[PDB]
Amino acid sequence: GMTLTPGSKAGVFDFQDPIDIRGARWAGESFKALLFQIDKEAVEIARQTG
Amino acid sequence: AKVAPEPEGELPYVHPLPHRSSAYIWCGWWVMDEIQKMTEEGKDWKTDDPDSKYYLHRYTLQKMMKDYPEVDVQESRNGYIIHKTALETGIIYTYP
Repeated sequence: GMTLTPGSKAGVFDFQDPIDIRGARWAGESFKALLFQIDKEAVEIARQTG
Repeated sequence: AKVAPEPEGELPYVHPLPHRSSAYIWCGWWVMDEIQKMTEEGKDWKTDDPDSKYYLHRYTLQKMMKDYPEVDVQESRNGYIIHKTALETGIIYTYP
């Protein structure tokens, strides 16, 4: 839904998928993609539970 | 037209991405430069030069584009994910 990048797998974050990690190279920036995904997920709780 | 002869096993891993019928593999700058060297004298990178010093990553890419219609191969000079028809030509961004 509102937390999904249009080219992702909609339920799993894949560390080998360039859409999921927003084109990050190297582990040093591949992880911050997970960080941003966690942040993106959190706000969706605020939108739904209120 | 022809089939690239099979160079034994140990094929580099290609990640299946059925999310968009795509696939991801990290090749590197040497391959992306070598294939850039390949398509400058009329030559071919899909199947030519079977005794290449870097044939293995070239052979897997060829099968990968057949298995997957929109492959996502990333270099290292800039780390861009050139797509299948973006990989078709062999000229990536610049240079002779």
